[PDB]
Amino acid sequence: GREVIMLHVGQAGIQVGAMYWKQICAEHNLDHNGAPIGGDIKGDPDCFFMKASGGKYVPRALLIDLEPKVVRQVGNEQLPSFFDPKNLIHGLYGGANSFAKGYLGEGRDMIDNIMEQLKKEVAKCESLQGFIMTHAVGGGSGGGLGCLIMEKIKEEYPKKILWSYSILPSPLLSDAVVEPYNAILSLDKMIQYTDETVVIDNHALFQIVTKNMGIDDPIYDDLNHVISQALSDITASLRFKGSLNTDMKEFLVNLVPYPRSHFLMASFAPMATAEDRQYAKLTTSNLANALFEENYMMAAVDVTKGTFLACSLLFRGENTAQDITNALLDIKGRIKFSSFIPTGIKYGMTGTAPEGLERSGSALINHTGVAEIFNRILAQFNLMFDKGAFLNWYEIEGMSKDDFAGARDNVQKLSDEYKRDEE
Amino acid sequence: AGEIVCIQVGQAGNQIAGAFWQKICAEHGIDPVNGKAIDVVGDTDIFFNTIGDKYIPRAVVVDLEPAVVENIREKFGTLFDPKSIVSGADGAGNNFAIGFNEHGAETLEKVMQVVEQRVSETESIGGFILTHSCGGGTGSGFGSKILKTIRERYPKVPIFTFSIFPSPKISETVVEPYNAIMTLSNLIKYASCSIVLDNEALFSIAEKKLEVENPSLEDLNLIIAQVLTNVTASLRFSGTLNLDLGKLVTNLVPFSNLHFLMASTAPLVLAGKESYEKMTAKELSAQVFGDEYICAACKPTTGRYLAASVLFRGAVKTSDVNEAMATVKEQNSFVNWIPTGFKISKSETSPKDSALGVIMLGNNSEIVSVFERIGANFDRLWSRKAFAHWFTDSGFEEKDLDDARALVQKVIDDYRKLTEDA
Ligand SMILES: Nc1nc2c(ncn2[C@@H]2O[C@H](COP(=O)(O)OP(=O)(O)OP(=O)(O)O)[C@@H](O)[C@H]2O)c(=O)[nH]1
Ligand SMILES: Nc1nc2c(ncn2[C@@H]2O[C@H](COP(=O)(O)OP(=O)(O)OP(=O)(O)O)[C@@H](O)[C@H]2O)c(=O)[nH]1
Repeated sequence: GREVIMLHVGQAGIQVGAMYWKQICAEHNLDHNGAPIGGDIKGDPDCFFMKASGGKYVPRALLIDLEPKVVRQVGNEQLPSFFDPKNLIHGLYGGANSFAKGYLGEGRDMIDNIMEQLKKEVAKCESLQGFIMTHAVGGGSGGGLGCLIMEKIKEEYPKKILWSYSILPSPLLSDAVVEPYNAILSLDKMIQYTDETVVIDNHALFQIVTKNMGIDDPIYDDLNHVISQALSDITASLRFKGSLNTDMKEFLVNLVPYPRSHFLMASFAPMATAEDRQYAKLTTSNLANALFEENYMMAAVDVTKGTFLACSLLFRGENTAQDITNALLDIKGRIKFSSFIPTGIKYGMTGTAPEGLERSGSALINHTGVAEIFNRILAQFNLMFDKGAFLNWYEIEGMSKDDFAGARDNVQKLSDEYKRDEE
Repeated sequence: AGEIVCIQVGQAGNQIAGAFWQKICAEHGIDPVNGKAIDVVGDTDIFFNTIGDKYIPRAVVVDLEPAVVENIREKFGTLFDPKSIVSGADGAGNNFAIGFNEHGAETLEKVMQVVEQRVSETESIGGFILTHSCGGGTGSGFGSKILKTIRERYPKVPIFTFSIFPSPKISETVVEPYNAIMTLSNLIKYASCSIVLDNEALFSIAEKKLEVENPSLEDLNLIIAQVLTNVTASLRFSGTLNLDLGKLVTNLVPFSNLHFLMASTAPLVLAGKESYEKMTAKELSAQVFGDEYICAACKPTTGRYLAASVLFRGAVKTSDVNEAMATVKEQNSFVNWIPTGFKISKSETSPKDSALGVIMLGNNSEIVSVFERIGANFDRLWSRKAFAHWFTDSGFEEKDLDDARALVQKVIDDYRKLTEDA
């Protein structure tokens, strides 16, 4: 099998997913509505879709939310009839920017239907490789159900690999004053339960849309174009035959040198185009360089200053192996790698391309600068927690100060662990 | 899916809500009264039920007044469904305690049956909105037993209230303090949030900016209606931030017991439509955050904000908004360094009668000056007669007023402390 099941939780999770699924469909030449096959199917659709006897390919995905709106509009209007209608799951009341509801309040009841329906979905796989969850970190259902679901997955499926792809609370575009509280609670849960996770910061994403794409006044819908394309390259290696990353099991060997230091930053390039110029800079070396520059990094961290713990560059399309190899000579030595990790830059290439681009690529970077992101969130957490602001919106559902303190300390230890590798 | 049941209590509740309902009908393309679907837009379902070829305001109408509120029968007619209008055997005076005595239970249950129906027809309750005056036998005398009973039966459902405080003028019944403080007690104790609208502010705005020679009660109601309509708009027309009623409560109230909010709106336009309404984002922001337009009469330019949010309604340039809001942040300041304390959102639907409008809500510690005035009425009454002398038979016992003032003082004192500590 080597099948993968995707969970999308909360609004941001579901909308980013909806875009992912439109794009993955295009890559396989499978039609958006009704999931038909345009005669000639490309790649290996089995990684993400189930094959009906009527020829319909059904995306293996669950859209989950506490608020019965986003689930309804994607499953019935944006991609009508694409998703399996029994894998659309929703509650009746939303949370309200409160981790506590999604994790301990409404959501703790709903979790029995979530897990039963997942059980029905994994049971359809010839052999399941893992789960990939897409969610907002600092929201209500995103954070809360996301973390509840993750805990239950690890307990129920201990030997499958659990990845999460998640969106961090930049103060620049926020729907919640308490977002940092939800973030540190969610990050705590992830440290204890995921096997690998990719961190996208809306702050960075905003910078990219604003300056690389030339789009004034970014709205969430633009930020999600960048996300969707990046996410599409990350899982591309599981969709097309290729080298380097070819299985979730390899991802956990190459990109996570320590069981507790699995937070990855990601880059993606070319960021589609300016609608002028060219669709892509074709010089192999410009693409290779781009993946290590600050303008293509969705973390808002200059990776120049810090230590790389792992790096994996997946190239797609027309790039020649020898040119990439030559391009890497001017990258190693601009950047430093950990003395305790013999691994250098791993790279390879899958001979397909996103629709419309000659060549493109992405990179998963495990790097000490991730700590800066955690440290910004923790600083906000500390100013608010220390005066007791908004704690009543959590205690009212059962989450006392002791859990907040626990989460704070575990996230701080994570940050300290990464800081040591800078020496 | 997050729908809102609206409760209107007492004379003030009904006149104000009436104005609200007409305006909200206009914005969503529903003809008032003959609620036909004249190109209906927006998330209509939050405030109107839909039967088919009809749109019914999801409202509960409450009046202890004897007989019926023909004031609705004649002024709105088919706008409101008659099964939702509740009254009892007789009325009440200007005394809170009458709303709370003489078998008021008959109407409290009838009101609750109606509430149960507006709740049960709804897939999911996203909250209640309750509009009422604080100065009389029904507005608060009955309105506060409603507020209490609602939280008893729907404990997790947020109640957002709008309430009118009487003019400091003593032209009204002089038992007002006894009402006002018992009213605050229950608002502090049970509401999730409340907007404090002070008739003094509405009045001085009407005199100074809307050019009204001698503002009548019916003119003040329009300022209120414009504030209610615009404040509620973020819940009806989706914009750049995904806000709803529960989320507004969370973003503006960091502590229990400090949930009294100020409100301000601009341009403020009365039905006469005397002037052409076009402003830049910069002019509009400077006015909404000035003292001139604050409906609580509190001068929140000299104190400090604890949390706040601004919605722009209409087509406004993002560049201009950010410069305008930068100017604001330098003109005033915010408490405990809540790093996320100030939010800006936009939504494209133009509020009618204006090119661009702005709503500002805030939790600001100068709001206690309203509470200082109410307390002052008590301190004068009790320094002269510390006996609750209007309550010697069917009124409240001193212990009830003990409770009420204790709670009010905690509100005043906690605001003061938090501001000074930052
Ligand atoms: N990149 C991106 N970020 C988003 C998007 N939507 C929301 N965010 C961010 O996510 C935070 C909360 O996101 P939500 O998706 O609303 O979380 P939620 O679970 O739906 O929150 P609830 O509605 O209370 O359950 C926001 O404050 C933003 O920081 C989106 O579409 N794209
Ligand atoms: N801003 C505003 N103030 C109002 C309005 N209606 C009444 N008031 C003031 O509010 C107080 C009366 O409040 P209510 O509780 O509604 O009076 P009531 O209890 O209904 O009085 P009765 O009809 O005699 O039973 C007085 O001080 C009025 O000045 C209104 O629509 N808007």
